[PDB]
Amino acid sequence: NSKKKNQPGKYSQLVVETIRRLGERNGSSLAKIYTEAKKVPWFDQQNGRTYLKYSIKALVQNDTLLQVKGTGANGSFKLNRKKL
DNA sequence: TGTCTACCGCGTTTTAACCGCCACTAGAAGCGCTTACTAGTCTCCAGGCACGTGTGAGACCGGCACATGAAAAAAAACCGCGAT
Ligand SMILES: [Ca+2]
Ligand SMILES: [Ca+2]
Ligand SMILES: [Ca+2]
Ligand SMILES: [Ca+2]
Ligand SMILES: [Ca+2]
Ligand SMILES: [Ca+2]
Ligand SMILES: [K+]
Repeated sequence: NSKKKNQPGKYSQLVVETIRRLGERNGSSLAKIYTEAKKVPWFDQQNGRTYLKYSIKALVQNDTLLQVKGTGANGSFKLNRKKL
């Protein structure tokens, strides 16, 4: 209601598309998504880890994605919503 | 066997090692003189040794308490096997 949806960025979409792709039973990690997200040809190496860090911070706040536990450094996130 | 990236090789730009020199002087090192300190010698005697003896520390053993590994079995969870 009164909302006009965003269009999440090219890195913010990778978080969703990699977390759905190799969807762990519990908590897909920033380091794992980083490990294989960087095989993508358009990914820029020096900074892209920072962009997946920016993405998940917002993506968790959006009720788009949800994180289960801490582990190493609050680094385990599952895609919250599958619609009813 | 498979995946990821830390290492290697290389060309380019930067840095400071190197060399040869000169100027300055701290301090290494030699030398003569003097005495404090050590070796050496003698005499003496007590510290530390070989020897002997006892008794309590420790080794040994049996009985028990207790820690913990491994099995069997009960409870979670997870890893697929193939469906609209
Ligand atoms: Ca001197
Ligand atoms: Ca004595
Ligand atoms: Ca003795
Ligand atoms: Ca006695
Ligand atoms: Ca005694
Ligand atoms: Ca006694
Ligand atoms: K002297």
